[PDB]
Amino acid sequence: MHHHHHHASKPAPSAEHSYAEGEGLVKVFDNAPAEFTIFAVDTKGVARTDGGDPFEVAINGPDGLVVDAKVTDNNDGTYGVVYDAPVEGNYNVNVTLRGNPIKNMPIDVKCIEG
Repeated sequence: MHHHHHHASKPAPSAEHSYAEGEGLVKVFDNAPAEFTIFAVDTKGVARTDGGDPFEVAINGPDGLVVDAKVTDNNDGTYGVVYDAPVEGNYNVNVTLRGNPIKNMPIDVKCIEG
């Protein structure tokens, strides 16, 4: 298994070295919850070799719709995220890594009340 906890220390994810992808960064709905994936590297260019780094996918919708998209480790150097949209409108997404910011953010994603 490539992703494994060998030892009691961990390298850190980085701004050049974490990037995310899928349906939950294109289109999101009411009764269809949406999903996408965090693709993390510390620095060593190969995927992250062990899990449970801390992340945040904190998002604003129109006015009062302050949301965070829930993160779960896949155990392979990636993370599934999920979130859902009450509204015809737009979500505004910011990701963060041990509560420290990164490149290419915030970004935007169409919400529809399906």
